[PDB]
Amino acid sequence: MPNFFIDRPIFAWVIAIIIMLAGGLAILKLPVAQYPTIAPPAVTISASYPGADAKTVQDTVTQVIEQNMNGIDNLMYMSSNSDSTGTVQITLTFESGTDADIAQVQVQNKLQLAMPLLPQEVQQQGVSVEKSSSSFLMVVGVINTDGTMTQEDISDYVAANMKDAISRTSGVGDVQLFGSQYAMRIWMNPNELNKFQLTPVDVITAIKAQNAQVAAGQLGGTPPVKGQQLNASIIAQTRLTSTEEFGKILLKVNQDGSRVLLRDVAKIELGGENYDIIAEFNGQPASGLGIKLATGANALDTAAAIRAELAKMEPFFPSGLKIVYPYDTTPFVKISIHEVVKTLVEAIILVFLVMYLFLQNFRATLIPTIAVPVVLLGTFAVLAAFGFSINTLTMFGMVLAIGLLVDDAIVVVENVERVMAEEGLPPKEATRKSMGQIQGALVGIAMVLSAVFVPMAFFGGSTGAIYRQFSITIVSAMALSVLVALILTPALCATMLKPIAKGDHGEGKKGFFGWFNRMFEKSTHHYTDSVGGILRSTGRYLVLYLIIVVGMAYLFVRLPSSFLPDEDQGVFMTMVQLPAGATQERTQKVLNEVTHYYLTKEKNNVESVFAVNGFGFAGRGQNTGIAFVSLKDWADRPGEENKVEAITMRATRAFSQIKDAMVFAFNLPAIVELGTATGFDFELIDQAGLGHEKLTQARNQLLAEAAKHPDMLTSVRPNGLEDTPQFKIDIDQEKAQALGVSINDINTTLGAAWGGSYVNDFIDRGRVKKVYVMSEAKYRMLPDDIGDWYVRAADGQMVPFSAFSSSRWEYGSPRLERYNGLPSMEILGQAAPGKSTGEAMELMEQLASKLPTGVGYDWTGMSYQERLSGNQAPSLYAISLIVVFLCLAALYESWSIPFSVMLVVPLGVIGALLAATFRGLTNDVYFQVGLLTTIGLSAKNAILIVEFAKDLMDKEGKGLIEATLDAVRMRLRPILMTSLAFILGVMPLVGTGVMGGMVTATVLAIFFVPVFFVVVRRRF
Amino acid sequence: PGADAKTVQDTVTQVIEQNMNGIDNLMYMSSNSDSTGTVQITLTFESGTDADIAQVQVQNKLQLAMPLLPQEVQQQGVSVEKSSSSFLMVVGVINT
Ligand SMILES: CC(=O)O[C@H]1C[C@@]2(C)[C@@H](C[C@@H](O)[C@H]3[C@@]4(C)CC[C@@H](O)[C@@H](C)[C@@H]4CC[C@@]32C)/C1=C(\CCC=C(C)C)C(=O)O
Ligand SMILES: CC(=O)O[C@H]1C[C@@]2(C)[C@@H](C[C@@H](O)[C@H]3[C@@]4(C)CC[C@@H](O)[C@@H](C)[C@@H]4CC[C@@]32C)/C1=C(\CCC=C(C)C)C(=O)O
Ligand SMILES: CC(=O)O[C@H]1C[C@@]2(C)[C@@H](C[C@@H](O)[C@H]3[C@@]4(C)CC[C@@H](O)[C@@H](C)[C@@H]4CC[C@@]32C)/C1=C(\CCC=C(C)C)C(=O)O
Ligand SMILES: CCCCCCCCCCCCO[C@@H]1O[C@H](CO)[C@@H](O[C@H]2O[C@H](CO)[C@@H](O)[C@H](O)[C@H]2O)[C@H](O)[C@H]1O
Ligand SMILES: CCCCCCCCCCCCO[C@@H]1O[C@H](CO)[C@@H](O[C@H]2O[C@H](CO)[C@@H](O)[C@H](O)[C@H]2O)[C@H](O)[C@H]1O
Ligand SMILES: CCCCCCCCCCCCCCCCCC
Ligand SMILES: CCCCCCCCCC
Repeated sequence: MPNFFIDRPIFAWVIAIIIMLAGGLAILKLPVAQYPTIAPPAVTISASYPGADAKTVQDTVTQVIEQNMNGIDNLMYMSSNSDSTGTVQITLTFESGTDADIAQVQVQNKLQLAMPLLPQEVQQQGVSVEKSSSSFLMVVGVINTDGTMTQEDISDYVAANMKDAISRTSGVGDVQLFGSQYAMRIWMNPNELNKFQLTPVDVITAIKAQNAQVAAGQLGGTPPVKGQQLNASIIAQTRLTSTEEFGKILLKVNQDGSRVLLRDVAKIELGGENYDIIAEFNGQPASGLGIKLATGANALDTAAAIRAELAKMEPFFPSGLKIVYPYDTTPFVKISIHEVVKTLVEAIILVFLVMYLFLQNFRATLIPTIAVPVVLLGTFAVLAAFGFSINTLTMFGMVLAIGLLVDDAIVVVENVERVMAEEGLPPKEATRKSMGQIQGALVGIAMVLSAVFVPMAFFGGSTGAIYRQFSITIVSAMALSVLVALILTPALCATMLKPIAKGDHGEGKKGFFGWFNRMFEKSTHHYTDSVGGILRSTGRYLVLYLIIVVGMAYLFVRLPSSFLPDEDQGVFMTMVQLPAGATQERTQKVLNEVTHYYLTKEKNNVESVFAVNGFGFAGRGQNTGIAFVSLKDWADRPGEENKVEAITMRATRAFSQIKDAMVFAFNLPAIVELGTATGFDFELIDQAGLGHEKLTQARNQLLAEAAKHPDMLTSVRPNGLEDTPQFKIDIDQEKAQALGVSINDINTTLGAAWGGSYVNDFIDRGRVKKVYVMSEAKYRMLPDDIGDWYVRAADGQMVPFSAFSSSRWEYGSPRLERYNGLPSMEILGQAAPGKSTGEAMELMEQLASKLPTGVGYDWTGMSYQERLSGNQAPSLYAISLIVVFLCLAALYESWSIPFSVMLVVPLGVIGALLAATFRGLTNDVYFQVGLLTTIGLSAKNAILIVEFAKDLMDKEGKGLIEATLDAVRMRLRPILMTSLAFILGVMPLVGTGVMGGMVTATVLAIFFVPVFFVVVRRRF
Repeated sequence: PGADAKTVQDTVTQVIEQNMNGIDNLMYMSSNSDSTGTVQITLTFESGTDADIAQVQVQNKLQLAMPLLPQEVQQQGVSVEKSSSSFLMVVGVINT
């Protein structure tokens, strides 16, 4: 085939132009984001029940919906929370590979049929269903600095004038408002209600009657009295639009014609739907939007358009209203794309320098400059053809792929110039010569390298999704580089290289290159002499080979092993937890001192503190909170002591002296869709209707046994909230019936005054908003306020709650978890230092076996995933080596010669093993794929050397040691050229020994490869 | 039920429209709100788009506004189906 395109250089140009046009169109059409979708599809059902405790939520909503989640396909597990905020969430997690559209429609369709089974208040509130496994592109914060707008005002403005514009923006997929818009709040007064013999039932009845829309009909509608001239709609009532009109709602006409209006027994003002969250941004009132990138979109274009539209809106923007961007993922996208172009142009500069230093002509330095960008552009086409996006994983894969594409380029040009200098052939006849020498090895290298990278793409779940990005990027760039090296570079050498006289090695030219040429020739003969000597004492170097492979196994096992470490992202969280019964004000004081710490003692690192009151990591409530701390870029806080790893520990130790609170700073994960991957996620399950307290006791027994094993388990804790005092109030049914009081009036008065009640909607400047009734705060704080509410009896007399109720304190759970339909408790932990998380998990299974009867367990989250990927590892690694061996045996026509190459490649890997040792790197997926790339690259060196060795023995009938020496002589310059390009490339990143490790990664190959070729063919 | 076109728009059409964002292959969106109290929101998709997946995605995005819609409407039923705009034929029936 290369013969074909050398006689047809313009056909090959046509093919390279097609590849460039496809790659350009691919870059224009290609989606771009930080990470691809790795998390398995998760659909979350959310509902609200105002005034409700955790078990009313569970006993009327959660269990009912969970019982109707049948018939849905491809479900892995379902978990759900019911807390004392009236909030329930049910997350159904599906198998990786299942259509998230079909998954969500099936879930909501079952929920729809279950809706008539829910309480009438829950149906009124409405039930939402979202895809929860997608994460935010950025978070636009909207804060007020002049101290004139409350958070309710900011969020109302953002919904009215910002949100829908942001959603209509191109690329935006979903926008979530971090707050509630205005709501017509009715703050009743029990003393005024009692003064007029009124209850909240009357207030609600009047509101439903006077703030209603009423559909009459038509004036002169069909069927008419024919003769009729006019047809017109009849409109009776419509909604209200003002607080003033709500104040004039007539509740009662006194019998002397006097009016009792709603304003006379309640305060009326625009407020929030919800008052349990308090969001601040550096101590200022705050709100914002969480924006999600749409499907097939460009995060760079979308973020620009978002800041563009936010940039515009100033002709409408109120006083003190500022936009801030506490969280944004597109900087990391831009960094990973920039490092691809930085590596590409630095690659062509260095290969230009090295090609010229060895070959002393400019026309040879053009063939790599053309060939490399062609295949880099083709990779984008192949990525687009298969549905992949430009992300940090594929861009990492392209950066690693560049090193192999330049070696493919250098090998082909160098061998044709060696054939011209050794044999004195014209460029055309000599290029036929040279690819006839290397074409089979080139194809075999393609098979070998996909045998390395392809099999790891077949992990399941999250692990496979990450490996797929590297695999297709590297295998694509490798396969097209081979196709280009058999099509494009043959024609370019045959068409562009000058002839060379036989024997002209440039020893006779002058200046610097004359000195270099015979310096290199002298070293070339030194090298062949030394390898010739090594081939007499091969037992000695076989022993040295094993001395160094146990040395590599040692420093490899010693490295920290973490699949996806939580690197410094520029944002971290700090969790806040106060005791049972703690009020919102007490939480705010703690958060106030938390931001005061961050903005003073970490002045030079912290840029923003986004404090959230009422919402915790492990569970919501008045005694929970979390602060999102965003830091300045990596430049303006140099040194490792100013990274998140040390800031969090300084923050945690400083926060240990906080009285009456439990504060903890920690790093958010690299892939927030997954959450850590550090440790395990554990589910304790009531399998036999045991009850809450029994399950709590078992969890305590499990936690105690875990703490007794610090050599294996670290920080084993529940991911939930502990039981708290609650106010139990009993209605005497007999006393109620004897006084003529209905139970519905009693419960409606209690739940409306104290819990609040959603009545109906109204229209505020053309936007539909809700109407809530509730008591004033001062009349619904403490138990003695219960006796200030009166209820009307059938005889008209007003009775107070004290006459027919009794109260006591008891304990109950503010948060009830469920797993797969049964009551559960989520436990978190990680393995002790040095130990694997697999051992920690099997210790937990042991300790769980002796829990009380009727208590099961299960693994959820990414512990489910690691169980999956761990059972796949050995077969995948086994198939990789099996097919590698098979293709090499196909290349060399030998069941034995593959062992020569397979046994030498773990030597190039240790040029990076010590670099991780001196810098302090971690063994992760990024380091592992990098190890494979080095293994493949060094595997290309030995494959060519052994190919030339065998060809010389088979074609020319040369001796074994003669052919081996001739082979390593013909291959020394290209190996040192490629390695020289690499060492000069990483030198600007510089600790001298890291470069000195790469050099012996090369010197080990050039000596040991001939050793293994001779040792293997002797023994077989 | 019977509401004027202004109420229907402010309490149903706008709510459904504000959540019809970011859907695959959506070209444009038209809607009318009638004196009868009825809404039709027609979402039009790029040619070649699978219509059944399109209907699926519309129902999934409609769920985000399903809670916010009024009392009467959420229970009375919200149809979401593929649609045509033209008549293929008119079959007529007379009595002779
Ligand atoms: C000057 C230079 O070094 O390269 C510049 C030039 C640059 C390579 C740009 C990255 C990206 O726009 C590039 C694209 C793919 C964008 C438009 C496409 O049609 C390509 C034909 C075009 C090639 C050049 C260009 C315009 C650069 C960047 C990166 C800035 C953008 C990101 C996402 C990191 C850079 O400044 O490094
Ligand atoms: C010209 C050339 O080929 O060097 C390129 C190629 C380069 C040496 C890269 C630095 C680094 O990734 C390199 C390592 C050592 C990283 C992982 C290792 O296991 C090696 C298998 C790998 C070899 C090639 C690679 C990918 C280069 C750089 C440095 C810029 C890269 C980053 C991430 C800032 C360059 O020159 O710009
Ligand atoms: C994790 C992984 O990738 O397996 C790697 C790791 C791998 C099993 C290697 C095949 C072979 O050398 C392996 C042996 C047993 C080779 C003999 C000894 O020296 C061992 C100390 C060495 C340990 C692992 C190693 C180095 C791999 C291959 C096949 C590589 C073959 C070619 C031609 C590149 C692979 O990439 O699949
Ligand atoms: C579904 C099947 C997938 C199998 C993949 C397995 C990988 C196989 C890699 C094989 C790569 C090419 O394999 C190789 O092709 C070249 C083509 O000149 C042959 O070449 C052989 O004959 C020609 C002339 O007749 C000589 O110039 C050449 O030096 C000699 O080795 C080799 O005999 C063969 O081993
Ligand atoms: C030329 C380029 C190279 C071509 C490379 C082709 C790669 C082909 C990859 C096939 C992927 C399937 O790999 C398949 O994984 C499953 C796990 O789910 C393995 O099954 C394994 O895991 C199960 C759990 O499921 C374990 O209980 C058990 O130890 C084992 O049987 C199968 O034995 C294996 O066949
Ligand atoms: C061989 C080089 C390959 C480079 C690939 C770059 C891919 C980027 C494609 C999207 C470009 C988006 C531009 C963002 C504009 C920001 C305006 C401030
Ligand atoms: C023997 C001639 C082969 C020609 C192949 C042309 C198509 C190459 C596409 C990559």
